[PDB]
Amino acid sequence: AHAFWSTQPVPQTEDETEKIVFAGPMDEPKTVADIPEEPYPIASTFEWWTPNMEAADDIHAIYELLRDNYVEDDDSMFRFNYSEEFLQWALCPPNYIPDWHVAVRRKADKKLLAFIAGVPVTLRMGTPKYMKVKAQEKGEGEEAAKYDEPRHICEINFLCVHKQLREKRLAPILIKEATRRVNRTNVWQAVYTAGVLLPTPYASGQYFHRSLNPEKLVEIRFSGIPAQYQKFQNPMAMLKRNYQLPSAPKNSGLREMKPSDVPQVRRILMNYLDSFDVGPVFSDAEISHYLLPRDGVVFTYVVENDKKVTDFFSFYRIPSTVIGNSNYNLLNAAYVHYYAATSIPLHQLILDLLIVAHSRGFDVCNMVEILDNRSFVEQLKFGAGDGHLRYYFYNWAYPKIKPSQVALVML
Ligand SMILES: CCCCCCCCCCCCCC(=O)SCCNC(=O)CCNC(=O)[C@H](O)C(C)(C)COP(=O)(O)OP(=O)(O)OC[C@H]1O[C@@H](n2cnc3c(N)ncnc32)[C@H](O)[C@@H]1OP(=O)(O)O
Ligand SMILES: CN1CCC(CCCCc2ccc(S(=O)(=O)Nc3c(N4CCCC4)ccc4ncccc34)cc2)CC1
Repeated sequence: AHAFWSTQPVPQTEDETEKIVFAGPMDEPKTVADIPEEPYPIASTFEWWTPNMEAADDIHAIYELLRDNYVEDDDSMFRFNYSEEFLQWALCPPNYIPDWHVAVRRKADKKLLAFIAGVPVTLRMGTPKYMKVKAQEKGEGEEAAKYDEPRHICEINFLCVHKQLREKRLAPILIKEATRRVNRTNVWQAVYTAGVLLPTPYASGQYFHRSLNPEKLVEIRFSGIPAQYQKFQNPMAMLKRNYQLPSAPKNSGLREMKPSDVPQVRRILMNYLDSFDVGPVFSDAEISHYLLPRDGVVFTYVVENDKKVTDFFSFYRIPSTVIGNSNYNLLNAAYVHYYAATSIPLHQLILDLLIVAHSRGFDVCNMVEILDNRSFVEQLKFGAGDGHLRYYFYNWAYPKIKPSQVALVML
């Protein structure tokens, strides 16, 4: 039983999803005027709050809530510690809607107790290529293609209820109130990811990580150990030797991205992302926002040959609190973001990402097996983690697809 999810416009079982052939809406069509004007009722001790993401103190409140109460892994070894600067970046992209950031505070003392964030995204989410094929053989092309145009929808992230308030059914109210504010803007679909299984993903992929600072990494789980390394003499030396990387990028032509690279980066990224079934469409302002280097937050490099950008990669920083281990309390992780390769194999481009991250002091590089991320796992010594990222739509029927048909990176 899902007392909440059974009431929502999502496919209810894997079986139902396995039946889906064309992209399209689940719900009755509705209009903005059908949607309540007033926020969803909540207990009189609580209030709704729309944080001002331009206010340092509002970003700090969100930061603290997530630092202490956001996502942990299954064994509670790590909890994400998104930084304030990271939050301001992720929550405030071009044309963001301040009303879509939704918080619940205790009225008496203004303690933040819960948060959910929506940002706008323009997403391709029409019927996948493999079904557009079944549709032709069968004579139904126009129907299969009806929703091919990129849609301006909502991307949901940072859902978080304070640990003191867990299992009190607060998450459904947050989700209902966000849905109301997005629908009041004449938006009827959302996309979201989670590490938990809910009804019902259209895709799921494993996490993969690449050790950059193995001495620290093995210590968090906790020398001896790894099992396979004990079996010889200088095991720490063998671990360091296995994961060592060059001090400097190998690709001549590599350099940090600059504002004048925006058009070229936009073009080579959009030609690449277009090949996938689900993927975002970015304007120049969105490329500038999500890809231009920002200290501590997002790191982007291009390969430039004869003043032409031919390849690029990006990664962003999310440190995690290390939970029990006393010595090291933060793990500095670099996450593979968007990239495009036209002049060199993908593994050669991403080796430079690992070199740069390592040189900048990151301990590990992490990613999900979306995009073409599988194509460099073995050669660059990534290993599968224990997590799986599931992709979801709200109010959108969508066939099941492989994660290598997904091009949307969620922060
Ligand atoms: C058109 C616009 C639409 C916009 C909205 C689109 C939908 C957006 C949907 C949100 C996408 C978020 C994307 C991310 O940010 S995924 C990251 C989510 N955050 C965390 O994991 C942080 C740590 N955990 C918590 O803060 C809480 O445990 C949360 C908040 C997750 C649950 O709070 P709590 O543990 O106190 O439980 P409750 O008693 O209040 O509520 C229980 C109900 O909640 C359902 N539940 C549990 N986990 C999730 C989850 N990750 N997504 C959606 N639903 C979830 C659960 O199945 C149950 O429903 P049902 O089984 O009874 O039916
Ligand atoms: C948009 N948005 C929504 C929330 C979604 C939930 C997170 C998915 C769960 C989820 C994410 C990732 C993993 S993991 O297998 O990579 N383990 C973790 C690692 N590594 C493990 C060993 C090397 C470093 C390092 C740091 C971590 N920090 C926190 C949690 C796990 C972490 C395991 C589980 C993530 C993305």
